[PDB]
Amino acid sequence: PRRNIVGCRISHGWKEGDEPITQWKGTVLDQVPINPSLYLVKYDGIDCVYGLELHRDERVLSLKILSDRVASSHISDANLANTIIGKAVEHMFEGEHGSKDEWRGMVLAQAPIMKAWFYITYEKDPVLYMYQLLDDYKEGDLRIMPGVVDGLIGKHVEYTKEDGSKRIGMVIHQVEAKPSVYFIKFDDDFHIYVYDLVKKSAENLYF
Amino acid sequence: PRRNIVGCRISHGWKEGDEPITQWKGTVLDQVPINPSLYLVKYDGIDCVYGLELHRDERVLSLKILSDRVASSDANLANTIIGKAVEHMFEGEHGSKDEWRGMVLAQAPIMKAWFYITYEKDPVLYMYQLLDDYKEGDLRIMPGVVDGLIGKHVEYTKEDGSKRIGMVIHQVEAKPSVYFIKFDDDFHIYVYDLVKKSAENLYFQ
Amino acid sequence: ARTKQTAR
Amino acid sequence: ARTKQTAR
Repeated sequence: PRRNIVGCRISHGWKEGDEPITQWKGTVLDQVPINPSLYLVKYDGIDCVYGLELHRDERVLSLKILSDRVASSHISDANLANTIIGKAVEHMFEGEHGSKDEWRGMVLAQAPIMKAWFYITYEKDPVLYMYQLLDDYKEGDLRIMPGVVDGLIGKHVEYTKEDGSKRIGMVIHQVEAKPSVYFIKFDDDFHIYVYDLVKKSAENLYF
Repeated sequence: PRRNIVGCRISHGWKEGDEPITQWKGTVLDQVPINPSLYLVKYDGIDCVYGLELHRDERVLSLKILSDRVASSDANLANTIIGKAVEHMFEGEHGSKDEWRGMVLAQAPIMKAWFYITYEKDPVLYMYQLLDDYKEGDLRIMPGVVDGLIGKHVEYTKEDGSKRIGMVIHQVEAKPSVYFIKFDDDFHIYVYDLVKKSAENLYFQ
Repeated sequence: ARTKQTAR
Repeated sequence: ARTKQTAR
């Protein structure tokens, strides 16, 4: 057997290519039921969710369970959370050259474990991010804007590259609040990709 | 599939043994990811959740979709009972108390005003609109996680001596030591808290 | 309050 | 508002 790490704080070194070798800290959100070697992790200070085979990936150095802080959190106002979950939004970020940019996105769910945080993805950056979005909302930085397939979990998928060959992956989750939206893990990357099968931006997905 | 059924209303005949065929109607709650032949169903007027392989099970006759899936409620109140030990009041003879100790597990899928709940003396999966019980005073709130368990085969030794065989199909988010097990010989969803002594007889493979 | 159900 | 992170 092995110890559970879901819901735990973790730390490990990270050695990739010739990149500087660093020590990472984060929180394990999820052990993917359909592929239990795969864990979803929220790393401290890093916005995008990571999907890593934490016990198999050679880049992971000496995985440790931490006890530095409570891992979990909960939502202040669940009713308020329910008004943004499942909604298309404009999510404001600071612009590169001043002002703020409206990033079009979709609030997907409250995250597991870190329940004060929300899963969100973006039209221009369709991977999985996590923020404490009720903070954005209170500050005026989150504005609400005024293809379901059964049995997809675990299905292999390929995506057409501009280079011409196929990007290979697996469907790992279906979003409850918007069941035409799925999470995909591709073999070549740690991001969790989010696709809405009702959208033309998904026509490129082959099952 | 040509037509989805998760989240849909369905009807089908039920033919078990040599009883007269009866008609059942319900709502399909979930298709189990780790075993997508298995569906969880809430039947009209029936408290316990059914786990049925709706396409494979020979007892399921003339399965029909009555209506397709549609779009989706004090969530703050819901969150105060989810994951809590409770005393759930039912009525016995002539309105007498029939109080059951249990655990509120989750809001149900699809039927969001409904809650998953199980009981210490009857550890199978039930569904009720528990905020109604709560508001009426009939739900009192009271004062072991395993890596990679979903999909594992499970057995225990029955009194008869033989093995009862099933599979772990779900983990409860609000209480992650709590799992759903489907046994081959029955339609109930069994709910086990692996922290409890009542779970120590389970063997996983 | 509700009443516990028997099998059908 | 938040600052967008560089890719690491």
